[PDB]
Amino acid sequence: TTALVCDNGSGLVKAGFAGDDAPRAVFPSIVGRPRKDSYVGDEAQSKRGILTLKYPIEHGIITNWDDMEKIWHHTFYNELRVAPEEHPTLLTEAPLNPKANREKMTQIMFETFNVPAMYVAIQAVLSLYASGRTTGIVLDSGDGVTHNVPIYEGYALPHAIMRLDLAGRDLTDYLMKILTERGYSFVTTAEREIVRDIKEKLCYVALDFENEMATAASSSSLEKSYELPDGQVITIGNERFRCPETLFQPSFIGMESAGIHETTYNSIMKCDIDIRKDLYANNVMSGGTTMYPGIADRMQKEITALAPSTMKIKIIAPPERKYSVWIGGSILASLSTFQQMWITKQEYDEAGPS
Amino acid sequence: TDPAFRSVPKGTPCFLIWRIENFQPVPVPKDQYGNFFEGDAYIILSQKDNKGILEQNLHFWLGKNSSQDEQGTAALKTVELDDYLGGTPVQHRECQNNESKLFLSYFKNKSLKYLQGGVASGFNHVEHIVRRRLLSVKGKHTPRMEEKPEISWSQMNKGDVFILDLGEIIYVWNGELCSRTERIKAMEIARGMRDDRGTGNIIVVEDGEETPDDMGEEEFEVFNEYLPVADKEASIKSAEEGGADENFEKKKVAQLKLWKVAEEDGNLKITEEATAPLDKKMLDSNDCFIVDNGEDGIWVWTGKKASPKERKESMNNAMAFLKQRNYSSQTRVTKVPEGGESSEFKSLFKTW
Ligand SMILES: Nc1ncnc2c1ncn2[C@@H]1O[C@H](COP(=O)(O)OP(=O)(O)OP(=O)(O)O)[C@@H](O)[C@H]1O
Ligand SMILES: [Ca+2]
Ligand SMILES: [Ca+2]
Ligand SMILES: [Ca+2]
Ligand SMILES: [Ca+2]
Ligand SMILES: [Ca+2]
Repeated sequence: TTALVCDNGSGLVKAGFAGDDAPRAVFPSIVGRPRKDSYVGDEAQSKRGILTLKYPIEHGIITNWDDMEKIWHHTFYNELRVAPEEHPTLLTEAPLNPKANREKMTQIMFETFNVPAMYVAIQAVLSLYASGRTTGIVLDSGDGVTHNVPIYEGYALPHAIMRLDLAGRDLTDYLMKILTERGYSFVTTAEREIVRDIKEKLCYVALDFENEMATAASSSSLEKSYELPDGQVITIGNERFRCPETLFQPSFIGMESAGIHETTYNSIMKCDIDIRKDLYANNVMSGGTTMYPGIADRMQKEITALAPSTMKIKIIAPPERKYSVWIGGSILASLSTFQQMWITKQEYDEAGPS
Repeated sequence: TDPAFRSVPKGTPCFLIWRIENFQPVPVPKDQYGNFFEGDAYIILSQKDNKGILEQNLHFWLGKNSSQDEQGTAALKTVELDDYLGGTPVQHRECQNNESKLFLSYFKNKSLKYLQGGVASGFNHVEHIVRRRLLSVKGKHTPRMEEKPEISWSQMNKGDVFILDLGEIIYVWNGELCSRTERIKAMEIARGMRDDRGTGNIIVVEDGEETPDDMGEEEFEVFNEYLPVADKEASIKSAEEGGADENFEKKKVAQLKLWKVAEEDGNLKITEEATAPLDKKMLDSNDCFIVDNGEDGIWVWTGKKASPKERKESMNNAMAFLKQRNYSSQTRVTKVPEGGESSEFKSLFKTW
């Protein structure tokens, strides 16, 4: 039997089969109900006008259990097209997910889809394994949440975990705003998807923000073109690096939190002194919001200025890191000990969700 | 517990080396210690009894060409072996040409050698290949769809409607002598495909109106890249050369046949349940059913309450049909879970 790996993200669902090197289903974590009682994923976005669209997962924590049922139903029966009662299923959970939340995932998975067995793994931990590591600090940034998870010998240190409510959906909103100030028109949710595409294709992180800001202010050498679905071409200037700069300067979006370089530093400082050298040398980045060109060299620069000079700072940016969590779960569910660590339907029916 | 870790002495000194092979730590022969393949990942456990205490060092060595699944398995298994021995071992990550002195101390006499190659990755490469196919919609009463063995004009005619399926972009090509029922049924087949995949734009193309003006500059490029307009007249067949719409539909209704795979008293039986018009209520959730559309697709409907022997033998006999009838490579067997029936599967049922 081959197992299923479903990485329930805040904005995207990454699902597939254990043993594969990449997910076969990447669709938005969207449920659309009309103003065919439900629409999930891309079809819900292709029919925005008829429906109201809601996020079942908020900041990594799943909040609408009824609409999330439709996500998992669409995942099994529409995307993968598999009988869930035939496949063990590995799910992912956000760092510091409440226990009662993990219990309700198990309940739905067993007495709604009748899976034979299941297991829940932490998203940041799976990314570290995917990079071939058991010790390190993971920076996981997606659509709704950004975390700093220091992990030592295969287990996260929960006392030093940082949570930043600044992520990709906030960055997409910021790009809509500054492009509207420029003179363009992007306010609707349908235009949110246009700007999200602009963000993923033309944005990057400047190694020196004020110098890059001075470059774009004196010439047009940094300006790029973007073709709208209409065919109109628009010009993107300093907005290309002002949008990702919010990660390092949260005050751009109106947030007095520390930057992702400081939260990474503050997380390491909350761990024992005799493991920080390994934590500095193993900064593993994960998620789509970490896919900006130049974010690795900027993180390398900003952390080197905060850390002691005798410490070696190393940032690891795997090429396929927007799927690190899923790839990490694919290896775990392919190990012949996934059978030993999972909970079977009979054990759950007997003992319970505990 | 992994059966390759059970023989690890939990109190006495030892020195063991495992090699990751297809998601599994395979123990290395003792005399081969030090021979490391660059394409593989290893796990090295050293236990010495230094002055009455057991110092346990747990290293996983990563070759410079090791695959991602082997590096993750080595990391995952190192934690598993760490917790099995109480958690007291100390984990070290060792990369090729950058190993620690403690790791190299184990092999000073044994001679450390880096070897080329290694065992194949256990990953299955997902290529994300889009299924591009030329579909044919022909019929009078209710047009039936057929996948052509190629994408060209020599596979088409001027009397039917054809669907150029390209995944995200779908072309519906109307022949100038095509029926009115073929024009609407092709849209249902196409709109059902777009709703099954959740996205996609459908383009309606008329015969002779394939001009970048009344079609689209970028729309024409994709159409011409797969269906060149210049090779049309020599290759496209006449509406008369295409057979009778009635004879085509009669052929497709006859090839439909519904099999039933049920357990009964523990002895599995595969009877012929029905033919002709097929209805949704024929499919019972307590059993498995094989929908035989012949060379145009074998569909295994799997009910929720079906037995494991029903599910296994239903796929086996559906696969057996393909090899026995020596169908072409394009004839596929598709497991259809109850509640995950696609529009193409429902098209085989007249009432639903
Ligand atoms: N090339 C890119 N450049 C910048 N951002 C990108 C790129 N590709 C994807 N993203 C962003 O990554 C986000 C989704 O990534 P991911 O699937 O890791 O997040 P998620 O798991 O849905 O969210 P969370 O991590 O909060 O659960 C989207 O907001 C998208 O805008
Ligand atoms: Ca995530
Ligand atoms: Ca190998
Ligand atoms: Ca340990
Ligand atoms: Ca016809
Ligand atoms: Ca039965």
